[PDB]
Amino acid sequence: IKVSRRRWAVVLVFSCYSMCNSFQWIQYGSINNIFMHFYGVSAFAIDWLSMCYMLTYIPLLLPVAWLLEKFGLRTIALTGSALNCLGAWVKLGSLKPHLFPVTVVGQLICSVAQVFILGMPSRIASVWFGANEVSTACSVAVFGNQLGIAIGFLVPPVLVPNIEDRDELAYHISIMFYIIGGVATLLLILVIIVFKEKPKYPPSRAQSLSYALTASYLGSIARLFKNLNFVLLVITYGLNAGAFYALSTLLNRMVIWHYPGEEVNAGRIGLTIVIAGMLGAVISGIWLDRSKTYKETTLVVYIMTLVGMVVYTFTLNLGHLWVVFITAGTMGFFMTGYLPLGFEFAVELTYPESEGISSGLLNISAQVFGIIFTISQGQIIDNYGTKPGNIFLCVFLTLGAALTAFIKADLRRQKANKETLE
Ligand SMILES: C[N+](C)(C)CCO
Repeated sequence: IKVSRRRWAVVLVFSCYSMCNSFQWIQYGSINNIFMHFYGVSAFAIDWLSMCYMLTYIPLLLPVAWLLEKFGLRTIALTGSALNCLGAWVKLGSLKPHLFPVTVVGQLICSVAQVFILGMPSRIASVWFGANEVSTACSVAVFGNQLGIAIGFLVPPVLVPNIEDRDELAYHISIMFYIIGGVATLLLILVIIVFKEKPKYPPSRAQSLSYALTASYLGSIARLFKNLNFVLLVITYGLNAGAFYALSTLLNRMVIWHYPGEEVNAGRIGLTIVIAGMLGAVISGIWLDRSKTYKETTLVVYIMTLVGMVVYTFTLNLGHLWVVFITAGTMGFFMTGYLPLGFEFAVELTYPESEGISSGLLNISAQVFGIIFTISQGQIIDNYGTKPGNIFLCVFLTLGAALTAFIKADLRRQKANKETLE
């Protein structure tokens, strides 16, 4: 058993094109106010580009899990990157006001690329890393996806100003499409040369035993719903992660609703939410490494998310840009930091079930509730304004906060750990 230098190269290249793919998810959402003008469509149409990532994940996750089990790690890496690259190049042919379905086709291809991407941050961690480095590698791969949202918020409004000239607008969006298409192609070329089917030597004793050994997905998902505590977590995780998806997808229509212009700052706020959550996730992760208070920390963070969501809901109105930056970062510290926290707490209640099944069902719950939230809050924003849409998120987070309080600390991994110790 030996570890290899290439393990980091695989992580960064995956994290780079996972960042690239998550760039394309919010690519339209981060500059939603302008893509409305370019294609001449209503708001609900553009969020579907971010929502088609969410709608496609639900039915195709199980077939993609089947593909990974047969064709291995590398083919999913190539297929995810190639579809991300192909979807990026397709968007070049959509640079006209009358070619909106073309970018939908391209975004669907990128959305079909996501199921090959979000499923294997933890999968790469087990294949390439030793036991102590799995949690470090898994975080970096996941934070790469989050960094894509942050970079996908900051960059697109810098490249594309708000201009009503259709032809100059087509010119700037082309540059973003060219860079993202160029970056995806470069990453695809990198994926071809650095990704390998298997390491040279097994990286850990756990991985070596897996290779030496070598239940089903249908059986695992069936037994998981027996655990009431896990069922409660899935509903609450979807209530929180789905709220973040709706908040980030609709962030343009609310920040620019009260602040005309300020597309570049609205991207920074989106970056601030994601970046603060990245800092908040690390703090919570290290805190759990010493305290192991998985239930108490999760409930406090969920409550702090509710207070963070409530405070941002009522501070968005006064019109002070800096206070919106502070509370969005304060909310993101807990709301975005909960996203990796929920996966860690899910393994607590589901050990020894594999992380893939637990993360996948939480991912489905995030997609399902995100779509419900995005559609509903989108209709609430149009019909009743931005604050009721945010309060609508607060109500479900209040329900999520109350529901998490009834979750019992059935930390079966902790029981298993102390059983091995004694
Ligand atoms: C998971 N993302 C936020 C990257 C897209 C929605 O599924």
